[PDB]
Amino acid sequence: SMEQVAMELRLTELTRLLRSVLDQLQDKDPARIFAQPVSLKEVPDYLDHIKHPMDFATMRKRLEAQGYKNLHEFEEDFDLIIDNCMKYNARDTVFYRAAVRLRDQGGVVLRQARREVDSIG
Repeated sequence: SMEQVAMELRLTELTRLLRSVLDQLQDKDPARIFAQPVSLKEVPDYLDHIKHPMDFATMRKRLEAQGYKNLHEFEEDFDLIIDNCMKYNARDTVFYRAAVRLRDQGGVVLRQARREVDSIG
């Protein structure tokens, strides 16, 4: 149907906007602390601590299969990145501090992305 096509076009345009949002958020992590999944080889107990692991590469895989239906979904995954890190790692660590900075800086980007996703529908 033409309706299904139009919905697909909206999903594709969301996907384009989210790809740019993701690049901007990832630039707020120049150390690349959140680039890849936490390794179970190097933190074998990780899944006893954190129930839903997340990282930028896993987000990117989901994005390229057009797997985010809305911004809410994508923000949930970004928040998991930050929130997981702040629970697993102590306050006095390079990891925790990197999450705080990503949260603070990413907040700016997400504030306007919410307006762009509303605004362009």
